[PDB]
Amino acid sequence: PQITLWQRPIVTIKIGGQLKEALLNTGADDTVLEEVNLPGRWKPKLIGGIGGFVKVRQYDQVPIEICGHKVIGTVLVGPTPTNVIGRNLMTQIGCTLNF
Amino acid sequence: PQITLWQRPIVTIKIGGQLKEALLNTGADDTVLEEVNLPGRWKPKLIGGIGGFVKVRQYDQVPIEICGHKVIGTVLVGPTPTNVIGRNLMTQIGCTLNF
Amino acid sequence: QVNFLGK
Repeated sequence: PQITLWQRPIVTIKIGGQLKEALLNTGADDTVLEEVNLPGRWKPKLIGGIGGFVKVRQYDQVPIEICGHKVIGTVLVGPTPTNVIGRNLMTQIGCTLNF
Repeated sequence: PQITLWQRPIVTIKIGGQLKEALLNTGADDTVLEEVNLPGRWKPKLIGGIGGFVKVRQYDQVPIEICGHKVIGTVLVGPTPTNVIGRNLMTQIGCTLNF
Repeated sequence: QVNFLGK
């Protein structure tokens, strides 16, 4: 786990053989990570839309471990001010908002 | 409630005598709402930081009801692509991430 | 912070 929100909900992830940190972001539809070298197929994707668009590489069905939970989901790889775990992967780990 | 994340976590809020909808956004430090007239004191605040800054009005200790929970917190008022409930108010309502 | 994605 239960994570309070007094601080930014940053968690450890394992992806592409690397240990990283990322923000659990319920405001983000998608997961965007930088500085990861993923194997297998990708396609370009345009995201954002403020000031222009940002182009990222979309990798589907990527195995990823998020705070101990091994799941699978789409990961967008490209520049991002902060590594972000979006709703697409929070659903996979069974993460809910509770109050 | 327990809110799953397959869809955007949009909730009803009551603010400044108006009913509105806003996104529960654990990636946002602050709460930003558009098209609300709040009474009482404010100061300008610069937020964002990509492409420049956005100036908003900071109102402190604003009463707000979020999905039935009457709380108090800082509300930033300014045009925002989407109304956002940030961590500052999610803490007030006792909202946690759980998995 | 103001973190997002839509997209």
